[PDB]
Amino acid sequence: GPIRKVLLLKEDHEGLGISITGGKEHGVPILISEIHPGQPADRCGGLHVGDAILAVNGVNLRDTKHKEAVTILSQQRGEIEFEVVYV
Amino acid sequence: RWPTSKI
Repeated sequence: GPIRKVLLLKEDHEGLGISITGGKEHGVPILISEIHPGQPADRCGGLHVGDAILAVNGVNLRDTKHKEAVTILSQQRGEIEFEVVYV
Repeated sequence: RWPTSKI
């Protein structure tokens, strides 16, 4: 599908509200495997299971290993911009 | 086969 830019708002007491799988060491993108109900990704409205996370706040995640992506994603705070695509 | 992390 089309590449999309999606905005997510989150306080500091919460996580993103997603589960991710995949990563460069597995030969696949960072993929959203769960959107947890009522948490920030769900509330944002624009992120869905099956989306590949291409970048977050301008940080490319297309060639990142799983745990690299966890560190990068969990560091983001407040108003967080995602670039995603559903294939 | 792939890992999953809740974040």
